[PDB]
Amino acid sequence: YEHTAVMPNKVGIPYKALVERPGYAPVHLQIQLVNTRIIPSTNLEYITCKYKTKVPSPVVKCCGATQCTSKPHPDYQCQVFSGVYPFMWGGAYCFCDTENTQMSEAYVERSEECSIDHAKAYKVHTGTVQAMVNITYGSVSWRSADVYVNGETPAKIGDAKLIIGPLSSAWSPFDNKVVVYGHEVYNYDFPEYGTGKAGSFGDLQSRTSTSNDLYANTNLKLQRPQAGIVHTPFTQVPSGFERWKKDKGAPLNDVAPFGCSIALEPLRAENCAVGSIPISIDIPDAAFTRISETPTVSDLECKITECTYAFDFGGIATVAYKSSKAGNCPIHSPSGVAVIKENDVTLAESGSFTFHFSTANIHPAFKLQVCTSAVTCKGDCKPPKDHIVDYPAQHTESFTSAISATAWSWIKVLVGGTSAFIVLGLIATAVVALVLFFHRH
Amino acid sequence: IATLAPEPLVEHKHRTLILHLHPDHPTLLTTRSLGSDANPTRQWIERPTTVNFTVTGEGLEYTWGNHPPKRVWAQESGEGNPHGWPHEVVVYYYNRYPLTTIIGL
Repeated sequence: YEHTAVMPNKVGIPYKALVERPGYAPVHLQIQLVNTRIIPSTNLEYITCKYKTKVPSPVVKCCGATQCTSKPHPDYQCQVFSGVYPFMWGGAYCFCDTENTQMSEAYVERSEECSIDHAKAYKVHTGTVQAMVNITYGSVSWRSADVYVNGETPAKIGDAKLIIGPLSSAWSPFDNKVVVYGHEVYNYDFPEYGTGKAGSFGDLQSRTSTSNDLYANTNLKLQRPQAGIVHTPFTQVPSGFERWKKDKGAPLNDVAPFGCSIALEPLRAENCAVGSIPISIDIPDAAFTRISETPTVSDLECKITECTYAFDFGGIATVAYKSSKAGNCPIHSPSGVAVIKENDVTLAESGSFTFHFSTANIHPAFKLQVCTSAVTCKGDCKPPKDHIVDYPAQHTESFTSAISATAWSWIKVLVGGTSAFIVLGLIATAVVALVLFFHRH
Repeated sequence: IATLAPEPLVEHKHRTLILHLHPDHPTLLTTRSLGSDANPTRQWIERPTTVNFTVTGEGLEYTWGNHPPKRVWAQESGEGNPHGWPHEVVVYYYNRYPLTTIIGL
């Protein structure tokens, strides 16, 4: 047989459904999600890290002049300073006064911490969504294997093929450009490897951590050495990667809506709760027994003994039956008012059992089916005294959940007497029209 | 090894979580809501302060210090009672739906 329905996109709450093959005993089916990972497709454009400017030894040809070529180096610098007359240890360097030459070249390269901490720049594109489901049906125990969340690919769990339908929302928490620094990801724009504004993020850009081509503009400017010493000074703006580490805002795993938890190694966005997921499960024909070997109940009367508004299993109801024979048969409430904690019950000849439920209604008018037979339950509920708890709701809050019997009485008094007032005006209008017509002829 | 903050004193009111924080170092406290909008707060606590956070039925998640994050959900307790005189029915639905009964009356 095949049972198709739609489940909500919530993780810790199982979805209970009762398949109904006529002529066979019903089978209680329970589908529970474990994970929900939205995995986009990324490509790595470039990385970035703090630089380390290295200075070669300057040449001192100090009777004459020297010139340089243009070596291929990121942010390479040349200068010639004339008439320096330096003073090393053990006297002055050379005899020629007031005409000298010092080169003092410089060159920018990446540091040795770039292997440990760096920021990876990614462009994302919408990709696969997959999830892990824990399932059971009938007497089969819990067996789990992960599926693909698209309405095409079936997955064999146990002996039943499950086709998890597409999500109703196309929402993904990643913008088109993300930065992955260490443990957390961000939503930040790139200069796209061509430009670098020397102080914000792309002062140093490298395509791979071991790559040989480097982009570097750090405004490296050479400076004249002073007072007759051999050293090479320079001035440059600080690294923007070190500045980005100070000013970075909150990461994406702290501002994500719908309670998404962001993981890293395939760049998942795990356990979001948005939309709904349709299902379609093909159940094997060997899991159905004939109805002549199962209990069948009649004369059902349902009484609710205690009900509580809270979203904990505080609702209790006992019903009275008289089955045809002893055995086990499941229970289920198909309406959206209350969920049922129990899966199956053990029966006898003319006994009574109790089940625990959970509802968000003041007056639960739900019905439940036991042993392919339905019975309507009614009662009143009281609010709880706890204000904040640390578990999610088991039920679903509707629109007319909070309206009580006294509030319905005041609405019907208001609506009923308003229309009765305005109809009496319409009745009395048509009454004097007849007696004015009857005056003439 | 990084320092661990002292535990806050949590106090519960109707749709409000109150946190009494007594740190000894400048400590980061970041919260978010588990609904369709995150509405995120982020602040460094240096002196002993108290902060009140509004928790709806969707949830709230707060991280304090180097502790693991904790999630809290708000129930439907309320203040009035729905059965009774009209000065009690109106009060109960105002504490539950504060805007809908203003334009509903």
